[PDB]
Amino acid sequence: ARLLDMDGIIVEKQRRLATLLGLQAPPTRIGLINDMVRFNVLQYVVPEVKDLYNWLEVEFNPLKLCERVTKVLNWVREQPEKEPELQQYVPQLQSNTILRLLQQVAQIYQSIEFSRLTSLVPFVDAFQLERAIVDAARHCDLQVRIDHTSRTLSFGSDLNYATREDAPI
Amino acid sequence: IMQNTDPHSQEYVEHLKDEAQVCAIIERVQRYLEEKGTTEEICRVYLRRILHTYYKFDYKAHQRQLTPPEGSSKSEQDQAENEGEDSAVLMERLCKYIYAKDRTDRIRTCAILCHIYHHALHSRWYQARDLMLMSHLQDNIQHADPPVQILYNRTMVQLGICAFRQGLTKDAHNALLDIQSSGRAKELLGQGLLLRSLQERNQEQEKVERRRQVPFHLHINLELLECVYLVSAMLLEIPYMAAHESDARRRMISKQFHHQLRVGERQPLLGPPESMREHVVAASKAMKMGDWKTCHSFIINEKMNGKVWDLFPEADKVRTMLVRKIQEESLRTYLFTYSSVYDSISMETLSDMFELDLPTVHSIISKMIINEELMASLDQPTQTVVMHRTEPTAQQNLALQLAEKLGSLVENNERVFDH
Amino acid sequence: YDLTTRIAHFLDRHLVFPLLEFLSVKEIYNEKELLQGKLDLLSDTNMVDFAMDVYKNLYSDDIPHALREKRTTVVAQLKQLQAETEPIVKMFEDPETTRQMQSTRDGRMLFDYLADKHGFRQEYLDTLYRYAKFQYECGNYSGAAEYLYFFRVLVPATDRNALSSLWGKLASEILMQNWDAAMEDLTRLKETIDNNSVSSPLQSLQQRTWLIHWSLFVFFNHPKGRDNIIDLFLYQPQYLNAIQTMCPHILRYLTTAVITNKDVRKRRQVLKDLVKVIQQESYTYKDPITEFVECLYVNFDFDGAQKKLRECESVLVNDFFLVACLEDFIENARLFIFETFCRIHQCISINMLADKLNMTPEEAERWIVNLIRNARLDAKIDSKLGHVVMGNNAVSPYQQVIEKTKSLSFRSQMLAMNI
Repeated sequence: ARLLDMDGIIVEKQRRLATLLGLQAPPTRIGLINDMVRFNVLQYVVPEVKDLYNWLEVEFNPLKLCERVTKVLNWVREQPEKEPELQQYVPQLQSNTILRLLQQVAQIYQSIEFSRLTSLVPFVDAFQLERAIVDAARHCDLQVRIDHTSRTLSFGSDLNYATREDAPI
Repeated sequence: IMQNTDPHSQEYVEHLKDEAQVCAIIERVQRYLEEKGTTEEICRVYLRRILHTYYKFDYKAHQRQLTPPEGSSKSEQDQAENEGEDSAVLMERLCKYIYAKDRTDRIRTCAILCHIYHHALHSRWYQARDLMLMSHLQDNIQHADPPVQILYNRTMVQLGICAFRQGLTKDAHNALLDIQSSGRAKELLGQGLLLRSLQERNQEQEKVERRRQVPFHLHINLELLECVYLVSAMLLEIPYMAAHESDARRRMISKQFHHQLRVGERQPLLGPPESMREHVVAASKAMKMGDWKTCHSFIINEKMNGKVWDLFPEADKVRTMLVRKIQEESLRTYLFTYSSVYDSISMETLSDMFELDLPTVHSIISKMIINEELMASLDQPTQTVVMHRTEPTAQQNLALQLAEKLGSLVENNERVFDH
Repeated sequence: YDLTTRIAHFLDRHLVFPLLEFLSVKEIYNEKELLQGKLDLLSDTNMVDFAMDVYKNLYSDDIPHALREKRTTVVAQLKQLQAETEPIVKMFEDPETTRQMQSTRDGRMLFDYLADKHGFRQEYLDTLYRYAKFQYECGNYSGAAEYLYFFRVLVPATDRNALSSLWGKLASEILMQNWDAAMEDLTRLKETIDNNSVSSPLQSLQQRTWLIHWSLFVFFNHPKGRDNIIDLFLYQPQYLNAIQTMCPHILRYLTTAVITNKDVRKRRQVLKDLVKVIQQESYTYKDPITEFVECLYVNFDFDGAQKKLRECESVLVNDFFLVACLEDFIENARLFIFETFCRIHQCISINMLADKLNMTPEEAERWIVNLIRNARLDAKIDSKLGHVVMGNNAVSPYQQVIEKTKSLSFRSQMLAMNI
């Protein structure tokens, strides 16, 4: 909507929401987590989950991440004693981990065959995930030539250097 | 009667039954006719009879055709039924001359508006489109008195409806546009308050509308009319603005669905939609993102809410018409952004992904690269595109090139004024 | 349209002379034989085109109308019946009448010479009255009708006579195969209807049909006639509003007249205003060939297109109808589509092309090389494969504005700089 019209009339309202919540500005991200984990939070955390962010935030390594996180996923996705609140927040956060992985590999690789790329990433389906990459790519979070005649992907060393690759802000 | 009884509920049904019975009476008053014999004035019995044939339904224009015609009885009676569906559109052909014969604009402009109704609903929308385009009743309603103004508005509704039912975004837009420029369909159907904004004075004069207009069984839902208009425009304008914000902008037009979307767009606070407006806004956002998925939300759920879906036996058809258009124009909105990113395309992917087939995706991408004037080269036997159309910095460069170019053009007006 | 509010009342009650009838039970392709059964009535008995049918596929159903003409030659009809071995005993009335015509003639023939001799108006006009009387009794008396209307076409009751007489002449002279005399009426009949009488539809639309008649056959440059008729009663594929009228070959022959003799720029004007209009919506449901010719084309199909286009050309060569440009259509039906297909293309095979249209790849190659010679595409052949390559992606459109946007302002500031 913003990218279309100019342009808000759509920011001070967010500031107002922040005030409501008690904040003065706009929250941030897993930044937030750093925030509320400066406290004794690495500890109390129940260890269903203690060793799931020890992948996401802590552990490297793109070509193992979606593998590594599959088990703490299956753990938490049993919902009824762990607050069903959580397990609707999980599928987006799974895609957010994929989104994290997708951004890295543009700097790890300069090209990759789509058949290799399938095996790197444990996921439900390729036909789903490619469209979610092309979505992210279309929304300028990475640059990829995932669609291509051979069905192979090219990240490219620079080509034309832009903040499309970098995720822009 | 059918005015002072009220409304959603019920004395109502024995009254509907008196209505049945007066149907009876008017039928009766028809076959008899020694008049002076047959033809030559009776026509007004016929008029009454067509006033009680005209606002009836797909189901009774297709009890002849889709209550199975080889599963139905073959008994003279069944032919009198199949002819009964003909017998009103018959009296058109007949009783034109029995009026045919009066030139009085106030009955001519009245009658033909009821005739154009029959066509689009019972049969071809072609014949409906033909009949008003021949007649040219835009001039003639000026000569006509204020009931027939209401008929003119009323007929325009059902044609923008059967535009959307035949599946044509364009004609449904232009048809339902003229109503949706205004908020007077209220007062035109005799429903308006004196104050419902500030405008609608005076007391003793709006009562004329209450006395003249209108039975409850002739109405239509305005949220239907609204949504049907806002959805027609949607498929036209979301590729259009996708194109625009890929810097094809100079074609940006106010006081249109652009505006009607804008007022709903600028809500800071929308989560799930719970209004028909918001379901249109909801499907609109899905169309921008270019996921088919988001179209289906409003097309299923809000049409059950809302019973936009549940008023047509042709919603079955109009589903398919909506769906494949969404899948094609969402592909197009996707392409308007993504085509900088491409080096090439497996066209086979697009067919699989947007749930389309190669013969059509050929014809689509073919039409697209011709008329949207893209810098794609298109291998149609190999099912490959090779594009390589740059640049992301172009979004700034073409923009300041425009900002520049706009300088000299207004400046020549400032010259030509001056001299 | 504006005449169509008036055509709406009449409901197809036109004034054909054989009344309805042509050849009965028929066996061959049908959208062909459509136009023959049409123009049988609309042309006042055709003649040659009785037998034009019977050549390819024998009938004895040409014989009923072969009883019923007298102005072509009485006795020519009196033989074709005898040839079919029919007893026809009582032919005692045409020998009675057309004998006594000669007794009548010896007056007018005498009076005629003596009047044009003297140069004396009165003796010529009383002759013209006696003689314009006479020539519609039998117009065989072939050259006599031409002689009659050589000096004076203004008879006692000018237009009504003149119309039916010049039409009787345009009819009979095409049947006599005296296409110089028919070309004389090509000047005069069309002028008479452009000097329209009442302008009632039954008159006007029949007269509009009679324009389609002289343009049908082909003597000289009837594509000039095309450019003249299309700018009369403007831009309609029938000229006849209300969708009853169906003439396939008016548009096929127009398509031939556009492409084979002129540029095709100039054919997308046609593709809008003759291939999409209200009359033509009806038509698009019907005719196979002319549908394939344009709908496939404009959709930018190539596979079904150039196949079903090539399939049309089997039905074309079955045409014994008067056309005389039948093969230049067959030519251009392959040319026109190819240019448009290859317009945005990457790489087409000469081999795939040659498999389709059933030519050898060499032919297809020199064909393509001649399409590029003619500069209807900018392309280049990958000779090794026998594939042909278009590949313009033409990036950097920035510079197009930059020269002129300052060269305008530089020389336009000179204005205000002067004084």
